[PDB]
Amino acid sequence: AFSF
Amino acid sequence: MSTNENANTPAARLHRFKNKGKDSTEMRRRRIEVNVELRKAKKDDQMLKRRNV
Amino acid sequence: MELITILEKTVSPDRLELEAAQKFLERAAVENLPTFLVELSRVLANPGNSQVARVAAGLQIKNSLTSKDPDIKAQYQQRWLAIDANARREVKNYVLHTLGTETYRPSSASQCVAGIACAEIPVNQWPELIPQLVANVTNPNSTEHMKESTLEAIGYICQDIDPEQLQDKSNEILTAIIQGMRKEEPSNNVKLAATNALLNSLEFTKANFDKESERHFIMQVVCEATQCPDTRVRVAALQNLVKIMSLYYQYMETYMGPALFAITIEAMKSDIDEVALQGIEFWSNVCDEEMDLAIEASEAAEQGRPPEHTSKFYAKGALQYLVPILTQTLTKQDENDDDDDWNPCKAAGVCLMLLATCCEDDIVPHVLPFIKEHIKNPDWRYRDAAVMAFGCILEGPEPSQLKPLVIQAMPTLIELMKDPSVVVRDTAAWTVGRICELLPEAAINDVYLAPLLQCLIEGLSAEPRVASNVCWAFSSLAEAAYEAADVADDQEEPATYCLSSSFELIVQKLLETTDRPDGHQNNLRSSAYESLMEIVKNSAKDCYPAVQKTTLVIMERLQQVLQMESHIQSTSDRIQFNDLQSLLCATLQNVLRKVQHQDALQISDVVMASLLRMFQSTAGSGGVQEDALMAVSTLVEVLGGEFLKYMEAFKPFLGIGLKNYAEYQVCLAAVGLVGDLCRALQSNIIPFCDEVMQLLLENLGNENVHRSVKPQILSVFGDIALAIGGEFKKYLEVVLNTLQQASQAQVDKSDYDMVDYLNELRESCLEAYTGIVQGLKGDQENVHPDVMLVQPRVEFILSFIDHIAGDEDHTDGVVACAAGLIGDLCTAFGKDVLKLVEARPMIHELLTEGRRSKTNKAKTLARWATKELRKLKNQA
Amino acid sequence: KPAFSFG
Repeated sequence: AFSF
Repeated sequence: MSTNENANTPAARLHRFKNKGKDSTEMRRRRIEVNVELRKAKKDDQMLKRRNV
Repeated sequence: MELITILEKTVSPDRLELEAAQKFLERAAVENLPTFLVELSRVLANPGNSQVARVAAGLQIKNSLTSKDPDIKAQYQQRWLAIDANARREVKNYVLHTLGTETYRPSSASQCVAGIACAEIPVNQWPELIPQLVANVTNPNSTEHMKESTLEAIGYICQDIDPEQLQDKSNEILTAIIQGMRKEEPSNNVKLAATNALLNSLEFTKANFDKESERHFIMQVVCEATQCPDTRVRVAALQNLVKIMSLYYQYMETYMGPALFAITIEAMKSDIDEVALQGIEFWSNVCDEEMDLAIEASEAAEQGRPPEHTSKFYAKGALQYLVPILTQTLTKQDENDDDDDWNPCKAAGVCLMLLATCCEDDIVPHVLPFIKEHIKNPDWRYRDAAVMAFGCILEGPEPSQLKPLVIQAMPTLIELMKDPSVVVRDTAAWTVGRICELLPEAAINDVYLAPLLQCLIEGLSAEPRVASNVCWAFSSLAEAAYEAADVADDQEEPATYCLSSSFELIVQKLLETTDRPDGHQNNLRSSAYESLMEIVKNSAKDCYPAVQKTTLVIMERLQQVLQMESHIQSTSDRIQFNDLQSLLCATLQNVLRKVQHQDALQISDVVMASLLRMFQSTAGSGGVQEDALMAVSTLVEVLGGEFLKYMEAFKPFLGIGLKNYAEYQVCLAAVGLVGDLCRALQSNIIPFCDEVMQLLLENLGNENVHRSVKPQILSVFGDIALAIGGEFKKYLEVVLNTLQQASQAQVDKSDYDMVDYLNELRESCLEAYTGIVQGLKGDQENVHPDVMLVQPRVEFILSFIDHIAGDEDHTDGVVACAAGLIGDLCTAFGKDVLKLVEARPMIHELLTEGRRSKTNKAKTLARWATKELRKLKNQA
Repeated sequence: KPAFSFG
């Protein structure tokens, strides 16, 4: 996952 | 396959702008390679006169 | 005396104290180097001393550990490693203690740490250093100066080590850097130091960047420093976002969509220069990578295989957002500016050109309304931007649907080349030159051809920034007209083309443009000379008396320059003088290639006298020697067998061109001249060849000359064998032994930079064998008995061609030359070759691989060789 | 907290  | 040239980008990309990338050294090496290729073609033409294919 | 006062005297403005203190410091470094280093470490580690003395102390350590010359750097690291381990431990302790013991922000201790670590991390003599740096960064108990200096030391280290050593320790310094780069650190100097450190610590982080959960964290933490209010942090974060895109394509699918697109677009629209520049450079790199992937996707599809890596088409999908920004950026130009100054307006043009060559036919419906609405606009920035945006899109799409645009765009550009503003004139000249280069038949069209020539002849007299752009348009136009007539005019050379009515005065204006006093600006003299060469080379048969006039003028100038050499005084005089001589020599070559032989006989003695005098009087300088040798080679080629009247005066200069092996390009030109010379003079080269073969064998004997000289000498041995014939038997055994030794050499398969050299040397050896066989064979209808001096070597030659036949990787010239050697061996001897060629099957594989190949000479020579072989086999 | 490390 990637949460910028 | 291989990797292209990189260098520092304010000098690297600047030779793609207008006619900046045509200094005397680049024109000289182009004059080297065409001069080599015509000699190569001359030898290739001159050889087949002996063998008659 | 304490060294602190000596350093304070060294900083002082008076040289009467400075030179004495400097010589005392040098004598302290010479008298006992480690004691001096220990005392300077003691000075540096003390918080009570003045900061100027501490920085001046650290300067000597930084100078001692590192240098810019690499061999000096190597022996400096070696002289560090020669010191006893306890004293090295003392200075290691003091320099590592110094971090955090300074209130100023630039510090010498980080670079001292970097030099110390660079001297001995490949030998593992300091294991504590990386845990100490990681512990200093990771400790929650404040001290911002220590944290900043440690992160700067890590960033200093990561750019100086060979990366193969830091691949061992890449798990801990990444932890330190990403701890330092996080969002919760209050000091922006710490964030800036960690952001500048990650840009270096990136090439050896491949195993970390391959794992999914680590690269997610790295991308998330880099995507937070682009939103920092400091702006230096913004620049430093975008600067390695670009590098991550450059190095790790095909990982970027997760991030490019819901993150990097918005960041890069919003960076492009900024009003700060260094922040918009990186947003341009990111998409420029994307346009490079997506073109290389398409090249390989075509190459693998020709062989029917799927390619290794597929493309994702980001640039083609981002066009409608990129183009309205890129067009608008072109107007941001100052009323006074410099040519060499890189700026966002200058970057947007190169990005638009790359986008045109990448996306091809789809770019025009997004660009064309801008040019259409801003070609007529009473403001020079928008008109200049419209002309530049029209000129960028030429190389991309299909010419068959691109020529109707420029057909009706020509009368606007004819008017726009005579504008009040200089900048619009320069851009108009550039777009006219690209029109001639890329779409040549749309310019030759005679509706606008005479006003176009009038505009270019008028514009040859203007400002130096636009005359140089006019000259390349002239150079392209000459080739366009010559090729258009050469299609029509049958067999040899065109008799009359489009520019033959105007060749006179065009040539005269170029000869005027050469002698401008302001010719040093914007490559004016050199571009005029290149245009003159290109126009003289592509002339018709109608234009010959003008070529006679130019030959007279060029030889007059060349005679003038030989008297000018004593008036040289400064370095810039030599820099301009060598350029003038090189351009004159190349123009003389292009003149000699075109003139008729009956007129070429008349200028030959003064040409060779001037070339000999410029070879004698000039003190080397390489380039004029190369150009003199190549000019003599073209003179030999055009003069033929009549050259031998000049030979005995030329022989010592040929010898000193061969004997001087310090520069390899002059001796490469010399051996090419030897090949041309024997090929021209045929059987008359007998009394001159003993010194030539002796010098060639001596050049083969030396082991420190460049590797590229070695293939040419074997080929010119084949050429002198073909020229001499029956008198080669006195050199035959020696050259056969050297050919055996050359063929018995091999090199590793691991690098294509060695495999290409191996292929080149193999081609040279095969050419030499064909040369000696055809030379000893003779010119008569029956083979001479002197071929039987080669007959023990035929099994060796067949084993050698079997050995190259066994390999799986070939340049096509290798099989093309090998088929010719097989044909020569078939013609050379009787039926005894059959029981040797029947034993090896890979040559019979190669004689089919040559015919199935696409390169034509391999097909023809393999067909001839297999015809001779089948003729020999059927005669049972 | 340092929270993350590479290994």
